[PDB]
Order: sequence, then structure tokens, then C-alpha cells
Amino acid sequence: PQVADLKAFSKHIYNAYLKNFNMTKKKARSILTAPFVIHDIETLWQAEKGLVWKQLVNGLPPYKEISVHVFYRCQCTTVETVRELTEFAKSIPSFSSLFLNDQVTLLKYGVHEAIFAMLASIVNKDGLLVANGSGFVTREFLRSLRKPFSDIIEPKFEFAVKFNALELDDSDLALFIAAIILCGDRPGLMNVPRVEAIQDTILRALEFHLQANHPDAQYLFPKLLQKMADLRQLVTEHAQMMQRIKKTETETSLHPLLQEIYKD
Ligand SMILES: Cc1cc(SCc2sc(-c3ccc(C(F)(F)F)cc3)nc2C)ccc1OCC(=O)O
Ligand SMILES: CCCCCCCO[C@@H]1O[C@H](CO)[C@@H](O)[C@H](O)[C@H]1O
Ligand SMILES: CCCCCCCO[C@@H]1O[C@H](CO)[C@@H](O)[C@H](O)[C@H]1O
Repeated sequence: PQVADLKAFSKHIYNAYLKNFNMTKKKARSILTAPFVIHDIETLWQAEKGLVWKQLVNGLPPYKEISVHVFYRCQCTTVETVRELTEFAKSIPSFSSLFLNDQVTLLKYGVHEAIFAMLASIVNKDGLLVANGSGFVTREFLRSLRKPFSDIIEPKFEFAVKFNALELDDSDLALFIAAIILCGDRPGLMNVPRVEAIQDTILRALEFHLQANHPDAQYLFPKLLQKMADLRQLVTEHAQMMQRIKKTETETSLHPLLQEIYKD
């Protein structure tokens, strides 16, 4: 029953993944191998005028400085990805079967881990794609921002480069992300056994998918479990840096949805 049942299960989640995420790793890698390079104030200014963003510039807070503007651009991209992760989750029948409060709990504590995991898809050692792959913001430019804003993004690059060395494709990622969302460990969950059961099914689907898709990649599955653990620490460290900013930079605002996610 299992292997055939789980291949169908995997196929469905892969389809949900393709349906709800505009930028695939496949699409991203092709571009990363002709986007407009953002590497300083002038080119970002030109990008804001030239490129097509999902969130219009006039919708963002009034311009103060480059570091804070980038910080707001990060929030915009995050909120957009959270929107897609929500529809991705809702496109998974077992997820949508959960009570709505549990759905919210899983998304609340899950999306940032998933975002940092998916972030690698549009990242190389030199920078990351923005504006639907129309732009490419350099890693050095992001390093050049003033404290505390420069230190937030660099750890995500470090994780991504190691993560991309595993060479997962979109079919692997769909299951990997699904396993991050449907996680029985989240605080305040109502029906833990049910979520743990779904999570187990996804992980069994993944281990079989990896054997079929990556037959010669030894220890690939336990390595990915470790990355799931690593992502929890990355998010923990991220939340601390975000907290530092709210305290020290009282002038800067936080998007209301993100306020709710960080409410604790
Ligand atoms: C401050 C912060 C940094 C990250 S790191 C990963 C990144 S970096 C980036 C980016 C986009 C656009 C630009 C450009 F285009 F403005 F340069 C630069 C950077 N979007 C993402 C997703 C994630 C989340 C963050 O805050 C929101 C939150 O915690 O919910
Ligand atoms: C099934 C629809 C009706 C659900 C009604 C119960 C809602 O409970 C609330 O769920 C939230 C997590 O989503 C928690 O943050 C709140 O603390 C909790 O009180
Ligand atoms: C839209 C999907 C992602 C939403 C993530 C934001 C979750 O916020 C939480 O919503 C719960 C019910 O409103 C509240 O009980 C919690 O206190 C709050 O922290």
C-alpha cells in the first residue's frame, strides 16, 4: 500500500506547490544562470522606479534611510510569501481538515522556517532575486547596511548556501515545506496526535520520494531532518534580532500581520 499511496500523496503536494508559488527553484536557477543588479542607493532608486514590485512604493512608510527601507522591503516580501504559504497549506486536504485555530497555529509558528527554507531557491553566494526575478540584490550591499539591519540577513545566506548544496528540486521542496508547516511540536496546538500523524505521512512520503528522485544521494533524508532542526534555531535567532530592533529602533514600524506572528 505505502510506496504507491505516498507517491500519489507526494504528487498532490507537488501540484499544490506549483499552483501557489510563482517563483519555482527551477525558474529561479535559470535566471541566476537577465535581472537588474541592485548594489547601492542609486541602483535601488532606479529599481524602485524601473522594476515592478508586488507592493507599491507609495504603500510603504515614508523614506528615512536605506537600511530601514530595505527592512520594510523584507517585511513586504515576507508577508507575500506568508500569503502563498497559507494557500499552499489550504491546498493540502489534510491541513484544511484541521480546525481553523490549529491551521492558524501551524502557520504562525511554521511560516518563517518555511520562508528561510524556500529563500535558498532564489539565492546564491552573491545575492538574491527580488521583484519576481526582475532584480538581483547583492549580498555585499545587504552587508553594508547599518547595525542592526546588516546582521539579520547574512545568517540566511550562510544557511542557504549549505542548503543548496543538497541540490533539492521543487518536488523535494514541496514535501519538505509541507513537513515544516504540519509539525506537531508547535505551541498551543489543540489536536497534537492528528498533526503528528499527518506530519509522519509527509515524512514517509519524503523518504520514499528521495530514494526515487535521489537514489545515489546517501544520508539525504536524515540530513534534511537536521536542516529542519537547524531552521528552528535560525528562526529563534531571527526573532531575537527582530526583538532587538523593535526595542532599539522605536521609530520603525512592523507590518500588522507580522506583529501577530511575533505577538509572544
Ligand atoms: C528583516 C527581515 C529579514 C529577513 S531575511 C530574508 C529576506 S531578505 C528580503 C529582501 C527583500 C528585498 C530587498 C530589496 F529589494 F529591498 F533590496 C532586500 C532584502 N526578503 C526576505 C524574505 C526576513 C524577514 C525579515 O523581517 C520580516 C519578518 O521577520 O517577518
Ligand atoms: C474552528 C473555528 C473556531 C475556533 C475557536 C477557538 C479559537 O481559539 C484560539 O485559537 C488561536 C490559535 O489559532 C489561539 O491563538 C487563541 O489563543 C485561541 O483562543
Ligand atoms: C494568515 C495566516 C498566518 C497568520 C499568523 C498570525 C497568527 O496570529 C495569531 O492569531 C490568533 C487568532 O487570531 C491569535 O489568537 C494569536 O494571539 C495571534 O498570535
